Amino acid sequence: GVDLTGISKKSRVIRHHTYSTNPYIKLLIKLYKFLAKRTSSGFNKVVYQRLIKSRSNRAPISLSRIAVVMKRKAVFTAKSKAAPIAVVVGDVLDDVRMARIPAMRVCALRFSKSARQSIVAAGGECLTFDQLAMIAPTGKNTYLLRGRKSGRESVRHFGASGVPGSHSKPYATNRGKETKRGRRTGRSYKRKAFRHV
Amino acid sequence: VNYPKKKVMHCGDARCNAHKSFKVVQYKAGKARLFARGKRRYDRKQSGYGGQTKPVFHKKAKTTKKIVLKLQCSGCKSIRQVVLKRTKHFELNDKKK
Amino acid sequence: PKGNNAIPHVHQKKHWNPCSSQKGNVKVFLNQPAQKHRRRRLRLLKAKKVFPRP
Amino acid sequence: VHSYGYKSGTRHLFAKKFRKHGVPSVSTILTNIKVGDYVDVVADSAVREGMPHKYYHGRTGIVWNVTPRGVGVIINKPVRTRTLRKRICVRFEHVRKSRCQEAFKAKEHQFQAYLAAKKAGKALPPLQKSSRLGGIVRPKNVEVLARRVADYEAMVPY
Amino acid sequence: AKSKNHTNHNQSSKNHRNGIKGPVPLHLHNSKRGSWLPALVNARRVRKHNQKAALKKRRERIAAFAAK
RNA sequence: GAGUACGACCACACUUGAGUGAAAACACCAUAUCCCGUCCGAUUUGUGAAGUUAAGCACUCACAGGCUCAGUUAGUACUGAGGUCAGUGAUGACUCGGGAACCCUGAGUGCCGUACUCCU
RNA sequence: GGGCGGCAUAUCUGUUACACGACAACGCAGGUGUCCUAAGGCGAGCUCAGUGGGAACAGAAAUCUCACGUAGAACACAAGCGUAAAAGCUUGCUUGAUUAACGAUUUCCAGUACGAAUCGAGACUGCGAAAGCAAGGCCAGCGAUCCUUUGCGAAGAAUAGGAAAUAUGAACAAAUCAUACCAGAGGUGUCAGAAUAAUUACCACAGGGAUAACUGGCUUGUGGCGGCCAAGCGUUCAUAGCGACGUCGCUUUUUGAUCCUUCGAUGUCGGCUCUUCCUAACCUAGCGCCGCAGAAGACGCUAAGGGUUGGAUUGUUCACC
RNA sequence: UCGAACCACCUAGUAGCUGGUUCACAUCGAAGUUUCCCUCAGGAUAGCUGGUGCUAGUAGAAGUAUUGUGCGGUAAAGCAAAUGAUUAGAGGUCGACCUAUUCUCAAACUUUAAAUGUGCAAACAAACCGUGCCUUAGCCAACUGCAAGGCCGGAAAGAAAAGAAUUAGAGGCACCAAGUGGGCCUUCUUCGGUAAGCGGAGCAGGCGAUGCGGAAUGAACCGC
RNA sequence: GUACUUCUCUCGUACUGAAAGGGAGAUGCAAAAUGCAUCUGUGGUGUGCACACGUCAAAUCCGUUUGAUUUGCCCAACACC
Ligand SMILES: C#CCOc1ccc(C[C@H]2NC[C@H](O)[C@H]2OC(C)=O)cc1
Ligand SMILES: [K+]
Ligand SMILES: [K+]
Ligand SMILES: [K+]
Ligand SMILES: [Mg+2]
Ligand SMILES: [Mg+2]
Ligand SMILES: [Mg+2]
Ligand SMILES: [Mg+2]
Ligand SMILES: [Mg+2]
Ligand SMILES: [Mg+2]
Ligand SMILES: [Mg+2]
Ligand SMILES: [Mg+2]
Ligand SMILES: [Mg+2]
Ligand SMILES: [Mg+2]
Ligand SMILES: [Mg+2]
Ligand SMILES: [Mg+2]
Ligand SMILES: [Mg+2]
Ligand SMILES: [Mg+2]
Ligand SMILES: [Mg+2]
Ligand SMILES: [Mg+2]
Ligand SMILES: [Mg+2]
Ligand SMILES: [Mg+2]
Ligand SMILES: [Mg+2]
Ligand SMILES: [Mg+2]
Ligand SMILES: [Mg+2]
Ligand SMILES: [Mg+2]
Ligand SMILES: [Mg+2]
Ligand SMILES: [Mg+2]
Ligand SMILES: [Mg+2]
Ligand SMILES: [Mg+2]
Ligand SMILES: [Mg+2]
Ligand SMILES: [Mg+2]
Ligand SMILES: [Mg+2]
Ligand SMILES: [Mg+2]
Ligand SMILES: [Mg+2]
Ligand SMILES: [Mg+2]
Ligand SMILES: [Mg+2]
Ligand SMILES: [Mg+2]
Ligand SMILES: [Mg+2]
Ligand SMILES: [Mg+2]
Ligand SMILES: [Mg+2]
Ligand SMILES: [Mg+2]
Ligand SMILES: [Mg+2]
Ligand SMILES: [Mg+2]
Ligand SMILES: [Mg+2]
Ligand SMILES: [Mg+2]
Ligand SMILES: [Mg+2]
Ligand SMILES: [Mg+2]
Ligand SMILES: [Mg+2]
Ligand SMILES: [Mg+2]
Ligand SMILES: [Mg+2]
Ligand SMILES: [Mg+2]
Ligand SMILES: [Mg+2]
Ligand SMILES: [Mg+2]
Ligand SMILES: [Mg+2]
Ligand code: NA
Ligand SMILES: [Zn+2]
Repeated sequence: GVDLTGISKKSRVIRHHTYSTNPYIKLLIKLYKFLAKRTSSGFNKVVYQRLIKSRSNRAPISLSRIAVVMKRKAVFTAKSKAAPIAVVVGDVLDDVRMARIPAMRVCALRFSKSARQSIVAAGGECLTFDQLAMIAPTGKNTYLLRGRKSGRESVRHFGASGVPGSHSKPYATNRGKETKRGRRTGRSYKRKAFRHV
Repeated sequence: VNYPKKKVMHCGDARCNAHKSFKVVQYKAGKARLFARGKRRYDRKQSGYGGQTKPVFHKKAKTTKKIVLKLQCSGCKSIRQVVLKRTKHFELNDKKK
Repeated sequence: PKGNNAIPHVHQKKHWNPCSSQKGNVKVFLNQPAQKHRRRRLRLLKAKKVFPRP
Repeated sequence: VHSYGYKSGTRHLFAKKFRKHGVPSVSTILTNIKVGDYVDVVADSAVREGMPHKYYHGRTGIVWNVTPRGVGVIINKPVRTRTLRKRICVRFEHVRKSRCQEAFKAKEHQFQAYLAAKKAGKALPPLQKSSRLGGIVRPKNVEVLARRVADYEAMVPY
Repeated sequence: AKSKNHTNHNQSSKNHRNGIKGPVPLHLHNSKRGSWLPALVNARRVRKHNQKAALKKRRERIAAFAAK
């Protein structure tokens, strides 16, 4: 025998196939699996990994977020160079809080109907991942983007709300209930809002 | 325990903001009202058949009570309550030993 | 163990379930399509009787 | 029987050394403690104000807070499967400046001095040679190592 | 019927299976909350000015890049 | 080579006897109207300068007691790891490592700062 | 086992505890539910316990005086630690034992409360010439929800709820009344907190060999049986016979200790009957030795082949005749 | 059928207790411990375990060393050192009392004091250098001095040489949950007990959950 | 069953307070007890995929790839404000 204590703890949960039943997702995975192994680009490898990911791990992105980070890169970019193609492995959703956006080329798995209308009306173009593979096979001049997930309600519930320093929402259908003892100093004690780590 | 009849302490009222002489009086609980909300609920619960509807405490263990003092500022007439440690014999004595 | 869950208030502590010893207290809607057809049939029958009144 | 109070089992821990009793000296009072310093948390039994708990006695940590009479020290403490960074509040008399980085600080300063000397035509000190190498040995005196009869009679008392 | 009162047997083995994790580094979770207030208040004034300096500095860099 | 004031470390600086002490200090010392405090100008406080190194103080001495650093005690006591080692056992030795303490004995008997002053 | 007892039920000191921390027992030795307007705070002076010398009545011990005195005293109460121009004693003035914007932390620990602490920021102060020192007496001395009860939201200003006027009783106003928000107090000692007397042999159920009573098993304190040494006893003479003070064993025919097996069951004492086995040998076969004349006996060795009774009383085993 | 008859019903009454619980292979794989509970045959709660992953694949690594730098009062030793215990002479009618030492000791005694341990550090968000620059209602009588947050530069055996580390050395972050919460045996340490295949602990291995090869035979011994 | 419809209802886009009741952008200029101006914009800082500029090392079938690193922007996240 060989002493291999805790060797199984070194292994990691790595998925190679997708759980998706979408045939067009499988076509994209087939296309970008080929590109991630026959090209040297790091963009194709990252895109291929994100196509295998679950829906929860492909958070959607707002149109205002794309335009903001595009402007942060538009400055400090030479006028000779064209703007990169924004690529997100996920959904692009419209944002009613920002009406005036520049013309951008956006590639995404799915566009909401309003988001596609807003991109086109600004002079931009909504791209498709098989179109991207033909104009940027190695991902040259692209802006890979991810949607936000820290604001999800599931994340806001994670952890115990009764321990000091915690601010997670409890699981409760009634908002008025679960507010008296343990939440106010007058009723026995209050859960401490801050704790040094 | 012997306690002075007058105490000079800080009066936090906006018209004093200084150390003033306070008259010392032991706190005594007031009478239970008949029309306090909990009393009204208790009387409604106790009516009719069913006997004693609430617990009645019996296993007394303490032999003392915490001492509470009502201190009244001479000028503002406001009252402040302070808590002393438990004692078996609390006495207000101006005569220093 | 229990874990972090909502405190349940599902009620259902009465004799609602029909079984032996309990008639139950339930109401299903398996007759909903048939009653919907009947109501439309009755409305069309009534219009013929009161014709030409609205 | 046995109890677990704040100062339980500290009969020898919180005691002065023999003939070394007394309150802290002036040099302790004049010592400057800054945020980010390394300090050893050694309780002074003659100052029964702001003493650390007996666990933190003999632990070295990093100062995170300085207050008119007190020092905030972050101390690692293993609990079950992890180590927590515990912040303790003590008076200044219970902390000593730690020399735990003295060898590392000297190593850095030697490198700077060597670099400056090498930069501008100075003679570097000669490199020390290993003592484990071979060589010829000329013995001035040679003695016989043996067990004698006298050795056996010398270990018998009475 | 009496049972065992207490033992620490197997506990160190359990605590080392997923190992005893090291402490968080000093540069993380270095909150100043609860520290000496007079120094905390003064540090906030400097940090507020530093943010204003950072905002202005990016404005100069953007103009300088557009200058060429 | 010394003194004074403030000191750092806090006996190699302490304790007991004995001797010596330039200068300038320090100190004993004189006194009680005022400031002040006491049973008592003893201590303390004020005002002084006639006297004295007699004490304090500083040095030096002692096969001095302590204390400090070494050596011995001693690779001893103890101890981490090992044996299908010895022994009925009590226990012990062995192998790879670590390693004391008192007694006893040798040497030593403060040191380092800031300011002012004497020697000058 | 349970019961009775006690409390190891909440909690403090020393030790067990194996020189970080942590560690059990109905382990060991002791504590806690209080006490204190000072026994809290501060400043200043002083030095304690004990000795030795001396002083009318005065002595072992009354008070006065001089030396010595590292704490050998004291600091409410257990213990440890700490402390000498103090942390002890005396004294003078005091209320830092108040308030303290939900600051942070430690101990227990799930890194939750509670109780105790620690480091702070603000107000008003007490002492001090001042640096400073104090928000109790360092470390044990205490309490959730609901309910009850108390304090705080003074008066006067605002053309409009504002930077600053507590709120509600939901059609609207006034005055009561009742609520609400914040901080305490009345208590749970089974001390993270039900409101609780017996009996059952007339008894019942679910279970437990997690747990007693009976057989076995481990142990052998106790019981029983023996050795070794040799003070004495034996007129004399330690050892014919035996053997104090000690010490080393064996046995499982006594009791105790334990709780491994059995609680969906291993039929409980005694006797009767019948067989077999052991030897630490009563008789029977040999043989030594003697305080061995004989007779009768004592002690010892080899040997379990053979034998080891009839009755009164008692259920008895034992016991006694 | 009687210390509360019989018949039907509520009633499939409740049971922390006893019994049962139906196919295969594969990848992983425990716990009998903590805290709270009218809690002790049971639960919650951490820990151990699986699944799902997330994140820039050597990153904030380590049940191990070395070198520096801290902590300690057990083994030992000592009583000719404090606190307790204690035998005997000697030196200053009998003794007492002093002075010196001497026979023997301590879980709740110690001057001293290990071995084994235990905390921290050993250059990539860091540290070092330029009285370089900005800011502050911070400190100081002020200041170019200290404190703090930054900015701009410089240098960086990326850590030499002296025995001068090594790694089957991808670090961090989550989510959802199961069983378990009767243990037992050995090595050293160790408490009660005359002792026990007895009761109770510390460290670490092991059985439980595991066979195989050996000690004839044996859950735990030896080897593996 | 399938096809069709809803000025509704519900869960969210806003949360706080016991309630009366209030109710969240950035930058600049400035300090008005409701201050002004502008609207293509991550509030700031540290660590941070890809991508873009380079710059080294190794290997190349000489086309490149495969590691490291500088600078810019940094997505998602984490930590201080
Ligand atoms: C009263 C009394 C003491 O005497 C006894 C006598 C018999 C028993 C029965 C047990 N003997 C072994 C098994 O455990 C049980 O067997 C059975 C058939 O139940 C218990 C105690
Ligand atoms: K208001
Ligand atoms: K049975
Ligand atoms: K015979
Ligand atoms: Mg959100
Ligand atoms: Mg679990
Ligand atoms: Mg559980
Ligand atoms: Mg859940
Ligand atoms: Mg029926
Ligand atoms: Mg100890
Ligand atoms: Mg100690
Ligand atoms: Mg047992
Ligand atoms: Mg148990
Ligand atoms: Mg003189
Ligand atoms: Mg003289
Ligand atoms: Mg230890
Ligand atoms: Mg310990
Ligand atoms: Mg006093
Ligand atoms: Mg004093
Ligand atoms: Mg508390
Ligand atoms: Mg207390
Ligand atoms: Mg105090
Ligand atoms: Mg006091
Ligand atoms: Mg106290
Ligand atoms: Mg105090
Ligand atoms: Mg209590
Ligand atoms: Mg309890
Ligand atoms: Mg009868
Ligand atoms: Mg059974
Ligand atoms: Mg049993
Ligand atoms: Mg039997
Ligand atoms: Mg026996
Ligand atoms: Mg027996
Ligand atoms: Mg039994
Ligand atoms: Mg039977
Ligand atoms: Mg059976
Ligand atoms: Mg039978
Ligand atoms: Mg025989
Ligand atoms: Mg025979
Ligand atoms: Mg026979
Ligand atoms: Mg009948
Ligand atoms: Mg149960
Ligand atoms: Mg079963
Ligand atoms: Mg496996
Ligand atoms: Mg039990
Ligand atoms: Mg069970
Ligand atoms: Mg069971
Ligand atoms: Mg010993
Ligand atoms: Mg010794
Ligand atoms: Mg002694
Ligand atoms: Mg000891
Ligand atoms: Mg490696
Ligand atoms: Mg058990
Ligand atoms: Mg919301
Ligand atoms: Mg509202
Ligand atoms: Na089992
Ligand atoms: Zn007043």
